[PDB]
Formats: sequence, C-alpha cells, structure tokens
Amino acid sequence: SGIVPTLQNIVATVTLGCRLDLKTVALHARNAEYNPKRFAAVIMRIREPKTTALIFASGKMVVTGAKSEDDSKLASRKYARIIQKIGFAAKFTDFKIQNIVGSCDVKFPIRLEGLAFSHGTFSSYEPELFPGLIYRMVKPKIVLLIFVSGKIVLTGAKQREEIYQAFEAIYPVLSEFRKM
Amino acid sequence: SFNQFVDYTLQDIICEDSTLILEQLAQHTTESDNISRKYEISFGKIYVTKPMVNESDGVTHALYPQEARLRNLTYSSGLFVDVKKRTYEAIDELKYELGKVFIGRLPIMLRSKNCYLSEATESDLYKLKECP
Amino acid sequence: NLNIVLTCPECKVYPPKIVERFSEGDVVCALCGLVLSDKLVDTRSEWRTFEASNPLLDGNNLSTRIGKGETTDMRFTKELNKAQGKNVMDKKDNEVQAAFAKITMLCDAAELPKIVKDCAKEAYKLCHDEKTLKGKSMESIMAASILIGCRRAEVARTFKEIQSLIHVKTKEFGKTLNIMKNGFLKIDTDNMSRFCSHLGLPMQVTTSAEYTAKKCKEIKEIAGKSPITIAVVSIYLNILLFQIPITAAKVGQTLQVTEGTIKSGYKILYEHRDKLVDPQLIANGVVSLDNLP
Repeated sequence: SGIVPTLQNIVATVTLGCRLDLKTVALHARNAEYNPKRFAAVIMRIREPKTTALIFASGKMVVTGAKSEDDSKLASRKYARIIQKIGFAAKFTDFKIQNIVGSCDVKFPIRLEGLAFSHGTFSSYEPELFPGLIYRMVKPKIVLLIFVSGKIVLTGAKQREEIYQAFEAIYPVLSEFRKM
Repeated sequence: SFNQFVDYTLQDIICEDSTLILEQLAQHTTESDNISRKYEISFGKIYVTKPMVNESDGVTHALYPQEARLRNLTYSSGLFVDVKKRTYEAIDELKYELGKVFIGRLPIMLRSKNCYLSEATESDLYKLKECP
Repeated sequence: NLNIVLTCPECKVYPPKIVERFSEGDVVCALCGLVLSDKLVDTRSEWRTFEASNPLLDGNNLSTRIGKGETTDMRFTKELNKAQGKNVMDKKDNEVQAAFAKITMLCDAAELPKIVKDCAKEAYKLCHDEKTLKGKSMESIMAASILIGCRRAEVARTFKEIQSLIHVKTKEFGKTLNIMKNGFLKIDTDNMSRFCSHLGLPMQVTTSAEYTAKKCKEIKEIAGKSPITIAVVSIYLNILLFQIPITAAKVGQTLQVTEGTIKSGYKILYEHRDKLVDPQLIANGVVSLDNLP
C-alpha cells in the first residue's frame, strides 16, 4: 500500500493496588475534577505525555490519550507517582493496553455504497445515521470506519500490529472502490 | 333521499351523542393529590369533499365514475369534522379552562349533489365517457 | 417411508406429466395411455364465505360469542363471556395477541395498507422471538413494522414523516434500522414519490426532481451527502423552477431534514442546474432565476 496508519489513541488500565479516597485525591492533585454525582471516579490530566486518567476508589485506573505504548506506560507511572506523592500506598501494577486506535488517508475518494453492497456481511453503511461505513474485519478483529474522503479509522486493536495488518487487508478493497 | 341525508341527516348524527368527557378526580391526600379535572372533546360542523382517491404513492386527486368502474375503486368522498378539545380543573367545584379532522370515506350516489355528474351537460357526460 | 407416484407402470419414464384432463380425469399417460385412480378432487372448489381460515400466527379457533336470536344469552352470555375471559390467563395467552391487536390500531389510524401493512406485523412476530440484541422497547421495533408496512406503496410515508410523528425518533430508531438489515442502500429516487405526494406537487415536479437528484449523483456534485438531503434538495430545485413551489421549511418538513441541510445540498447542485433538469422541463421560473441560496 505504501502507507502506515498513525496511532492516535491508546487506552490502558493499571491496578495501583490500594484503596483510594477520591475526595482527597481531587483535593490535593492539580487539574483534577471529581463529581461523584455523575461518575464515581477522579478525572485527572497531565501534559507529558498529554493524557487523561480515570482514577477509582478501588485503586484502579484507566489512562487514555496516549499515542504510543511507551507514552502510555510512562503516563501511567506519573499518575501512580502523584497518587503516592499525595499519600497513598499506590504501586504501578498490572499495566495493560486495552485498545489502540489509528487513522489513515489513502488520498483518494471512495464509493462507499458500492463497498457496502459488495461486502454486506462485514460493512454497515447508512449515511442517515453516520456518514462513514463501518467495516467489521474478522482477521484481525479490527473495526474500521471508512469515509468518502479516503480517511480511515481503525480501532479495537490490542497490538499496534493489528492496526497495520487491518489496513493492509482493507487497502485492496478500498482501491477497488476508488472513485475515478 | 341521499341528498337529504348528506345535507342534513349527516350533521344531526354527528351532534346527537357527539361530545364525550373524561374526568380525573384525585385522592385529595396532598400534592401531588387534591387535583380534580374534566376533559372535553367536541364535534362541530361536518364537511364533505367531492369524490377523491388515495393512490399508493401518497398523491390524492379527483376520481370520476369511469375510473372507479375500471380500476375497481370506490366512488367515495372525504368526511371531515371540526374537533375541539377543552380542559377543566378544580381543587379538592369550579371548572376553569387550562381543528378539522378526517374521520372516513363516504361513498357517493351517482347524480347526487356531491357527484361530479350532477351539474353535467349532455356533451359533458360524453367527454367523461358516461352515457347521458 | 412416504413415496407417492403416478408412474404409468407399463412404460416407466421417470417421469412425465400425465394430464389433469378436462372432464374424464384419471391422468392417462400420453405414453402407455392407461389410467391412474379416478381423481375426484376439485381444488378450485374451496370453502367460500357462504370452513376455511387463513392463520398467520399459530392456529385460530375462537370461542363463544353467542348472538343467535333463538333464546336470549343475557344470563348465559355473561356466563360464557366471563368463562372464556378467565381462560385467556392460563399459558401466556397475552403477548402475540396484544401485539397484533395494538398493531392493527396504530396502522389503521394512519391508514396503512392491509396487504403490506399486515406483512410487517408478521415480521414483528419473527423479531419478537429469537433474542438478537433487541434492547426491545415495543415502540422501537414497531417503527420497523411501520416502515415495512408502508413499504407496500408509499401509503403514509415518506417513512421519515411517520418517524417525525409521535415519539422516539433518534437512537432508539437506530437500534431498529439495524434489526431490519439483519438491505439495498436507499437512494435519491426512493422517497421522491412519497415526499412529493405529501408536498402535494404534480407528476411534473416529481419527475424532474427525480432526474435532477440522479444526475446530481451521476455528476458527483454532492460527495458525502445523505440521499434524503440530496432528494429534498433536488425537490427544491425542481419545484422552485415550476409553478407549484414549496419552501425549504416545507420540503425539509416532509423530507424530515432541516432547511440548513437542504440549503447545503441545494447550493452544491445549483451551479449545475442547467445540466440537471429533464430537458423538456417546463419552467414557471427559469434557471437564471432560480434562488442561488
């Protein structure tokens, strides 16, 4: 294909192994918002790497927004370090990436309804609901959002390799339905 | 006979029982109780179009006796009645206040007032593929 | 094992039609030219209204409902109408029946066609069973049997308008649109009939809107626009170029879109207006005069 999808977002979970007083975290950490009435967790953001963590009373958290596996682990470590610095027996445990999202640009337009009619068992296209075509790939198990513009969204991957393999697999069919 | 029924009889049938009311009187415990209401539904003037037909593709248009006989349709016109919906309310004796609807298709008798062929001249009927 | 055959016997061919005859019957082969039984079964002679039954859900029986003027039911009417009203509580009698009675009330009120109006209600009884991510709301899957029920002809829809009617047009309608696909895409000239009928325009305007919209697409003038939008747009070009015009608020209102949106596609196709019309199109107002928008 000659193109390599760009990783745009990585979601990871981390068990800090120790109960937390969310009310206290929200009070001593900067850039933290806590509104239990709507979500039972403290939302905290940091600038390097630019990410957002969801911290729970159970001591477990979700780190989002990271653009690489390293930034994800690194950011996760900083959040844990803050929880500690606040006064908890937090530890960096069970780090695990749960989802990777990537995007592409094949540069050419795509006749989506032709692609949907051709691959009916994998794609759901109804512009009324959503402008992009939803392609549910089997191997690897990656969901793609194909747009008329040639823009491609790939998600559902746990290894960055799946995004790459998903894109290579779809390129031929994308090319086949190129508007030209 | 038919004309008398369309011009007069029809209205009087809409006006005999006509209006129907439903009253919702509360438990008088405390808010949100202790609220007694009475709702009205009234039927006014009755209208009746010239004969029409509602095709499969939404469009409604006039329908002449010949098209009815060939396409096996019904030579009926629309029945429309003015409806009004009032609302009233009291607390734990004093009732205080808080369009044209389609109701059915009535078949027309040929040569009646409502039929197209009533005010029809001889040459008119012939163009309409009817026999004078 | 059930084997049924009419093979002549004398000259087995394995096998050929033997005739149904006209009067004699018995299906004599045009081969051994022998006989087979006596027939004696007139299928044309079915039980008329004058006993036959066309059941679509399970098997219909009926009970009671006495009204023959011989001896008055009075005491016995209530004896049996209560007794049959007790029995419709034993094994989940309610559900399918409630669904089909409430179904004929919601369709009749909007005057949905019986031939295909009833067809979609069979689809609901197939959808109410099976357990595939229904997130069932009763009203939700009813809007599926309101769409396929209107699929007979564009009787009331213009399905978007009947969607805009009442309650739940959004995410819960999305769950339902998916259930039905589990189709063919939906196009410009798909809602043109209905939209135009509710709009009250003539066959003239319909045809031109329908030719404009197809060329809008054929000319790829509206890249990623929703077909409903394109259609409502084209219907605005067409109508505005005729006598019988309708506004974007009037078109949007029936197409189920928003003026803003209709303006968006309209303005995209306007610059090709000339190449979009029918050719033999009339013109109460000409292209050089069409609203630029």
